[PDB]
Amino acid sequence: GEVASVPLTNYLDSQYFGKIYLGTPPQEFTVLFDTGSSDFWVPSIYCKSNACKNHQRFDPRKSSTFQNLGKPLSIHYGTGSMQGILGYDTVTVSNIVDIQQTVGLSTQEPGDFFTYAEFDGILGMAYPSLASEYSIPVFDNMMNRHLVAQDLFSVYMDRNGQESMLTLGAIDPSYYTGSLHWVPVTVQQYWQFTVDSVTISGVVVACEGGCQAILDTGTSKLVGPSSDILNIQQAIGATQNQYGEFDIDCDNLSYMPTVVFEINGKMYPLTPSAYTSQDQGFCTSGFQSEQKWILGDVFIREYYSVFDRANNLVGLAKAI
Repeated sequence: GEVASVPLTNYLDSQYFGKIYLGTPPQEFTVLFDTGSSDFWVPSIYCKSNACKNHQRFDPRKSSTFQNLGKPLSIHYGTGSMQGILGYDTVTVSNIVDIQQTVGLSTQEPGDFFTYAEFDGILGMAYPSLASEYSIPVFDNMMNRHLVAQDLFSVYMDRNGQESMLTLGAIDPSYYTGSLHWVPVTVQQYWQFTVDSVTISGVVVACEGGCQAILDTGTSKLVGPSSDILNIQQAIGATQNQYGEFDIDCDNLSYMPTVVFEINGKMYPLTPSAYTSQDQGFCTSGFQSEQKWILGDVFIREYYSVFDRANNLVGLAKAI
């Protein structure tokens, strides 16, 4: 039935958020479209935490379609925790109108994590297997009612960081170059699949063997097992800064190795410019350490990603 495009705005390569409207008449929120979770929630008026006061809060009093459902919601994103209550209301994402969509309305958001974040809420795009009890992921409702023309969505993130796009129910050949390589999903919870090897110059330095990796648009870095990451941090030239981090000499870029992920028989290199992030006069390393690899924005900025729920496939194509 439909195709929606949502322009994303980026809080400096760390979050990839967009506008959604909730309630009748609609109230506006900015949300993080999150392929590593499946729950949808926005702050409410019942939330008194400072983070809530520094953001948009849903006022059910002004919505003619709201309906409390009462069921609790606790989501523990390491970073910060969020407590709320489930309810129902209409959501609008571009032109696609998603009626009686369950949505979490925070009640407590303690801590600084959420205060300083640029989004108001999180909209979960992983499998229903991940979603909290009584919560129905937004794409699943869209799908279930033939609201999208195809049961796929597509992520374009711009490295030049200004025309980032989420496309619902469509693939756009103009944001990629070459062909799409379809990779099957091994475990349907996150968007998970099998990487064959991580090599530097024909030498395998991580994931010796095969390893599982998830495609998470809600993680900024490339995250891996710390043994494998440490070796990658030596290999590229990365040192630990006093702050507990890994820095790279910004003027050393030209000589640093390219890192290659071999996914289902194709190679997806990561150039130095691609895994090297520079803010102000200092440069930091893209790779971070936690068994499962998390291919964050570092990889998705380079590879236009299609998430296909009809077929349970990930499709990768080099980003433009």
